[PDB]
Amino acid sequence: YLSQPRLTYKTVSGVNGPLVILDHVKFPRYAEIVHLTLPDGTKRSGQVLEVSGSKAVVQVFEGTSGIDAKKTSCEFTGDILRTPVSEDMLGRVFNGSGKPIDRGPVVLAEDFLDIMGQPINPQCRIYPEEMIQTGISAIDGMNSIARGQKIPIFSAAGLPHNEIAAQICRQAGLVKKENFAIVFAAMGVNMETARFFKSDFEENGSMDNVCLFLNLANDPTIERIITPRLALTTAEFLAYQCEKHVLVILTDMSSYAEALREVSAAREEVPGRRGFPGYMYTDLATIYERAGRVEGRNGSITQIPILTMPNDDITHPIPDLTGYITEGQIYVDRQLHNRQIYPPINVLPSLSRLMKSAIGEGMTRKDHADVSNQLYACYAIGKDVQAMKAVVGEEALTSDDLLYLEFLQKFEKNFITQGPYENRTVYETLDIGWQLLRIFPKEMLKRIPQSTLSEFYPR
Amino acid sequence: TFGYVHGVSGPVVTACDMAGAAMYELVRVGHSELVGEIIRLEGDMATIQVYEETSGVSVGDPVLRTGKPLSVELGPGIMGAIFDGIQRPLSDISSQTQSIYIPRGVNVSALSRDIKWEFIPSKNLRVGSHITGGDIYGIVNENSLIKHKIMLPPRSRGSVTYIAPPGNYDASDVVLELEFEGVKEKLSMVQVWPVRQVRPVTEKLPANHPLLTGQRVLDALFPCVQGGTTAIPGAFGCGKTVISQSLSKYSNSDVIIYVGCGERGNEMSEVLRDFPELTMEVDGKVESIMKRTALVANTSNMPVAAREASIYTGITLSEYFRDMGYHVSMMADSTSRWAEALREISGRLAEMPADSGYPAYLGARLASFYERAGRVKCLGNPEREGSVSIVGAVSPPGGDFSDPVTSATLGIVQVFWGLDKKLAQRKHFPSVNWLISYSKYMRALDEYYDKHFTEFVPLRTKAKEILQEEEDLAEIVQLVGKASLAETDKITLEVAKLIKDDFLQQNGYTPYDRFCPFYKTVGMLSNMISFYDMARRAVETTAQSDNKITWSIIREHMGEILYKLSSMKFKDPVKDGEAKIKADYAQLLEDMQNAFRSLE
Amino acid sequence: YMRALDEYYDKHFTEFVPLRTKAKEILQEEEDLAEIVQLVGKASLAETDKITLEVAKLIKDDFLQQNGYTPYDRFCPFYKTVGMLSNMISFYDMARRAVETTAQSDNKITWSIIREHMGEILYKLSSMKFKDPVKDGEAKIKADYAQLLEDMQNAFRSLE
Amino acid sequence: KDRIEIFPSRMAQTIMKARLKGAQTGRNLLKKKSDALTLRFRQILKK
Amino acid sequence: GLTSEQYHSQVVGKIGYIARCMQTIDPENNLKKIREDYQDVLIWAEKNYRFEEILEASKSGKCPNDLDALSRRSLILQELLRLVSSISPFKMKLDLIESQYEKMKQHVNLWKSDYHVKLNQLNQLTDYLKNAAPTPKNNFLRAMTSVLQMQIAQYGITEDNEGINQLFKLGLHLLAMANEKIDEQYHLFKGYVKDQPEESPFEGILPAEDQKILVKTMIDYAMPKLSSKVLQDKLSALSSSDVLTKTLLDSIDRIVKENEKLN
Amino acid sequence: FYRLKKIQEKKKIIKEKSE
Amino acid sequence: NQARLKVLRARDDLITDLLNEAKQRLSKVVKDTTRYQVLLDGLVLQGLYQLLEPRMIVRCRKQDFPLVKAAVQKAIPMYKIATKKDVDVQIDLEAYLPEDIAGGVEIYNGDRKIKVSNTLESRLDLIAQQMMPEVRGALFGANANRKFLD
Amino acid sequence: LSAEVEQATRRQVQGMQSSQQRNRERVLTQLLGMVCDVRPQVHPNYRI
Repeated sequence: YLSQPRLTYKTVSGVNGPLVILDHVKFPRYAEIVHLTLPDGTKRSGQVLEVSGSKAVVQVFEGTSGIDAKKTSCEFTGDILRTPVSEDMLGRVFNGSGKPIDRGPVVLAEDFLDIMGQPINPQCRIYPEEMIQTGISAIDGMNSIARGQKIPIFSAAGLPHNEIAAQICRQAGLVKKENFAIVFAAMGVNMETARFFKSDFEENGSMDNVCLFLNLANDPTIERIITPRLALTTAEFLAYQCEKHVLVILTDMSSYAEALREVSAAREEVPGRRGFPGYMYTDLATIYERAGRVEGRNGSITQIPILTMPNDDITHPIPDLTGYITEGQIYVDRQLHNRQIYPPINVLPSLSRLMKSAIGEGMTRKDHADVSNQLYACYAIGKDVQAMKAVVGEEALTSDDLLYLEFLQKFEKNFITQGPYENRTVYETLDIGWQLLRIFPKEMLKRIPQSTLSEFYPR
Repeated sequence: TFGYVHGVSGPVVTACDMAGAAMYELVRVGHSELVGEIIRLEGDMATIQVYEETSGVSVGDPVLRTGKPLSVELGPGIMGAIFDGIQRPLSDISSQTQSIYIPRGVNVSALSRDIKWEFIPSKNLRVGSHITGGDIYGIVNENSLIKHKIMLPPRSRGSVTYIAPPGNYDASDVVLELEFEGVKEKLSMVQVWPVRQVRPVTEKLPANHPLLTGQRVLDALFPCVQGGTTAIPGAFGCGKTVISQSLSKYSNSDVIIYVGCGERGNEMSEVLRDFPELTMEVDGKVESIMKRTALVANTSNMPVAAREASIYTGITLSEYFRDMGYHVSMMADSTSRWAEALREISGRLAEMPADSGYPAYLGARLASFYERAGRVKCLGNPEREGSVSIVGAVSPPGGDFSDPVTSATLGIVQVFWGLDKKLAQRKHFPSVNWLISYSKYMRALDEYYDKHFTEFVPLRTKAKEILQEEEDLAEIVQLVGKASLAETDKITLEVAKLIKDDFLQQNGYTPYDRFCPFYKTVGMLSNMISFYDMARRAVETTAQSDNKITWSIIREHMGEILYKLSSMKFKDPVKDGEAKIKADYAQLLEDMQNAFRSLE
Repeated sequence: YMRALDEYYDKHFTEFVPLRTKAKEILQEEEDLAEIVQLVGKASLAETDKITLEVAKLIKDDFLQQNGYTPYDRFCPFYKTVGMLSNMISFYDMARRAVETTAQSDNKITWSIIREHMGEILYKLSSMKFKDPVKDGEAKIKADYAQLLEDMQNAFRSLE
Repeated sequence: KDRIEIFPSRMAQTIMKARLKGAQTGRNLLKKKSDALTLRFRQILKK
Repeated sequence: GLTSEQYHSQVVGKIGYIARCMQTIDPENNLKKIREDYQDVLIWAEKNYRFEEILEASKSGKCPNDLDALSRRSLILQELLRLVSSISPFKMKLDLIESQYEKMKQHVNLWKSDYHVKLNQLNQLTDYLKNAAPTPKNNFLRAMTSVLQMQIAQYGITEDNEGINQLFKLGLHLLAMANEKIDEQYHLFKGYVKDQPEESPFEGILPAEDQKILVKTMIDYAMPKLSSKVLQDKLSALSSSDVLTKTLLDSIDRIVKENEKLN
Repeated sequence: FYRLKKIQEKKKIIKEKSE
Repeated sequence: NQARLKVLRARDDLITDLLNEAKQRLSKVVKDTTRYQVLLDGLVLQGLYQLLEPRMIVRCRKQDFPLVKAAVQKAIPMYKIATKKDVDVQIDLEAYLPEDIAGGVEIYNGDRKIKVSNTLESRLDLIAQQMMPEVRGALFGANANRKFLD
Repeated sequence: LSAEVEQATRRQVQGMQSSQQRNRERVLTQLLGMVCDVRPQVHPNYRI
């Protein structure tokens, strides 16, 4: 424990943007957390962005407005940012920096954990295996998520990716043929959406599982930087120490990338690709890779980063590097959204690399993989048949083409279209999938082995 | 000895009192001893790119000055070890720390200094005998499979003044001592070599021997050579695992070095879970391939310098085991991730962005890395010959081979095995597309084939031309249908199908053709091309008659022969010895000759 | 803000939300159909596709097109908006019902038949935008739109 | 000629990507039309 | 390829290695022809030159310093030394050693020669038998490999001897054959014994005790198939033999065959 | 990037000049 | 949710009560003249070691001025021995600490731009905030779910 | 069930109070003992 007193400095040498450059510091520590008092008594926090000789450039969380030399004091806490973590922060709402905003008390720490954490040892990580059911058919039955996968959601501005995130948070759980928790981190989320998240989780009665971190758009951006690290430190505590399967939903990683860009510019680093930091790949990897099962521990951390693809450009650095680091993608489509389908999750471009590890006998059911493959094949053929019908005319279509069109319509109306508060167990999702597959006769289901058709096709 | 931290900003630590520090040297910053690389010097002020997170490093913190650049630590204990890109022994860190994380600034020795090794010195060496860098002065029984030959470092030489007697020694024990110009050098069983420095060899000979894998498509149509350079697409359903497993289990490589170089977390977890469990039959016993394999495994959240140096650590370990006289096979899982790490390092250094953001030296770095592959007359007194075969895989964006990394790799490498997800979906395993693949070692292997497999070269040329003709006729089939094809074209199509489905297609799980010896492969291809040639001869020489033969006639008469051709796969190389398989294929050829003679 | 406004609409303009949903669907269907109409041709369109295209033209030109310089369209009260959209979507639903029901039947109905029969109904739907709230009070506008709905229903009953 | 001669810009890049996708969709639809016409053509030829 | 300092260090090391190889292959100075051929490089080992002095001589060109020629000559000596060592217990006549040295020197490229491959196979067998525990497969392999070493010493590897080729083929096949395939191993060994021209293939080659262990192994495999106690006692009596013979194996085979017929 | 790098270098030189 | 937050608030109020009792008990510890003298020596020397300036000014409660003086007299040599640095340490006789403070000192440099607050209030708060995990475990028992501490 | 929730909350509060009372004395003793135990020391990075 740090017994020595904290040193308070009035030696503010300069102020520049968000930075207070103090001088005559006794052995400045990089990344130190420092509490500074303004002339009028207003208290602010800051982080030592850079250290040099006896200087210390403190990036203030709030602005530097009102800060002045000769009267602003600055007490160096003598330690990096450490968050208090416990199981009691499950069912709490915290801001970006960890201060509760539910009118509850401050976290009574079970431990003080460094937010930056350490990289999980590759030799200690284990393949994710079993499934985490989100209650959404479009991803339970076609893009299922393994316990330990990192599968982002891709969307553009205006699509209901936040509504889908709230639905997953409210419905996520284990297949169930109290060791589950959710850590929701929201970054750069306007006040309306933050209130939506908070009130939704409180009202729907799932708050007992959810730890909610809200970083509003107008909250400091360095708080946005440290929000995902707080969320993932809590997730690591709950998963690898309390041994419960955690699901971390990190909303609008594009806003986090914007905050990263702002901090990089504050450091006076030259912009990288498309204006973003050159090391953004490492930072995104640091965030995402704090996930997965580990050896000798019964907990895990699944991740569902959510991205606002700028300009609907899949080549943008944020979605590009996220796809490079993560293990899948769930596409929220503007076309389905305009057609008023909810969730507007497109299943053709979406993918879940570790779906095979999350399905099968003893995990979901025997026929999950075959049903998913056949549903995807019939959906693709239905889109193709719609394109053909648009050229040849309805009459020219054969009976099989009509069957494929019917399956397409009923699949987008029954499988995809779900409704925000319709929680479907994966068995319900597969039952709907079989209802849709029974449009075709047994022979056209070429991707389902006869051993499975003979068992599940009837009725 | 000790410098001090004068400033810290991001990973960049400026350290004072470092007058004697050397460029690109390694240092241990902070009280936790974070690894860092000196990337600049100015008076006594050395600038250090710190590999690990620098949070908590404070001015005045000691900077220990390692007297070496980023250098891999070579010696017994490599085999079966799992290393980070920096030579951190993950499998030992996890055991000693009992934690799922890698502690910040861990300083665990790469090779255990406590484990004891059975060391047998060279019988000829004595006190006073002249010894030179690369000389093997002892052998260590590392495994029942790999005998680790302890050799003098390059740049070392002299006269032996003490050679240890056979016995149990650890990597810290002094096993040899030599003297040169009065200066005395004490050599233990572990040396150190800078990763970015090419290990010297007496000569770099041409590659003239196949790197057999057991996959018929790879061994026959697109052969690689011991000391070759290969590229493999990296995608989801491509099937690179088949190549990695075949090289790890069945290839003639004496050693395997698998470099993760920045894979996803669970993607690397799969490799670490699978590779230990793979087994190979040697001397009739099922050993574990980890007795002869090393894993430079690191995920995407590891220090960027670890990922960027993963390729160099892997190739330096591979060069070390080449110098011992073995044939090593290095496999970079995705050089694209290494190139991304290189671009990240460039951006961190604020260097000018070259083509599409990559550094100004990506091509040079890739070429100099792939130039380390090859077959060499190993340095040292005992006349040896080793090789390093690099099978580094690359990831083209969305299947486009035009990005800088893929373009440079394809320009540098000499083989491309072009795995395809399209063929994987069609259930054509191995998924080598056999149309975009290529191999530039055919002219190098002509001598070997003409010596051992005289007839293989014409068979391969004929098979490739058959496949090309089938590809060209696929369009004519669309334009005019199958009924409009000539009898020769029908023969070409129906033997191209035979080769696709019964020669190129191969199931790695079956006990009979998991590994296909080259004699079996050449026998099958010989029978297929013989059927093709005799059918073509019959069709051509009966075109002049009113009773003209047709492919339908031949099929109706010799369905049995076609079935036997399809079933040639099912010969077990183990139970059906080489003699039996060769005799059965010769009997099959005799039956085809009899049937064709009767029909013609 | 549509989700937050659901509470307001389901209490003041209960029928508006399905109208907005159908209008958005129709506009997206027209967007999907125009690419094909211009790439290949207009001959292969089904009757329902023709209804979608022509109703989308109606909505776009006379419900989503508002000249703000006129005395009648400077400000469109939301009762006017919802009434107009209700009429257009009612016409859409009923015409689609006609064409679909008479499909696979001897007395087939096509978009051309509907357009030729009730050019007056289409013209009145087009002129719905001209109602002036200042002089045509809310009651008058609502009564006129109800009369238009009645005429639509009568004309389709005669067609059926 | 080789290029459309639209000045390089992110707006121009988006426009060209949209135009490429539209051209590919039109090509696929015309290819389906050609497939239907060729199927009917060969049926009529056999007839 | 090699820097000048390292090239001359390699020259010195190769001279020293050739000297060591000569000392190991012919400690008694009996291979006069070979030592004459290597006189120019053995002169620097006869006298006690220090590494520095011989390195200076190599730099000056006084001593042989063509590293390619030194490599060729060192390999010619090293392959001969490997041949002599792989048959360590069975010494080879001086005439045979000199003739094979001449054959190796005449060869165009040793590292691709058939002699090199044969030595590699023999070294595979010898290395495996250097640590393998006593089992039926390992006893069979040791017997066959000892006979192979005797044949190599009495003929040499620089020819097409059918006996040596057969022993190589069978030894390698048995080595590659799985450990658990007891029947295949025993029948392979039986076929080799039946195909050896001599009636007692292992007489005088293996020690009498290893002979006894080999016959005991054959009897162990023969016994469990017997049913008649009289023929079982006959088999036990045969197990008392101190030498393996083709006729003894035939008698054991006949015993088991009459037991089969009696079944 | 070149312009910004040049500006950063000039700013560093000016800071040294002031110091 | 309100019930969960209410029980958490009760726990936090219990923690606050414990810390208030600790404050009120430190305010009684200060009344032990010998123990408070030792504590003041420790605090003054600790502030001196943290500051490490050539000139220092110790600010203390008026009633504590004698003890603090003694502490300074004891700290000046020890400091010189520990750091090898010549030091001057004055005691601010013009501006004392508020009389209601529990105790301790505040060490300023010569120019008063750097201060080290070694008051019993600040020291107690600093210690208790780091102790919070141990206090939680002791008062409310360990978490049965937490299996690993790392 | 709302009254049941309130009663559960009260039961939890009483349990917390009792568990506190049990170990409060030793917690306070240890806390004050380590508050009084000073152990002054210079910064480790200080060198002379």
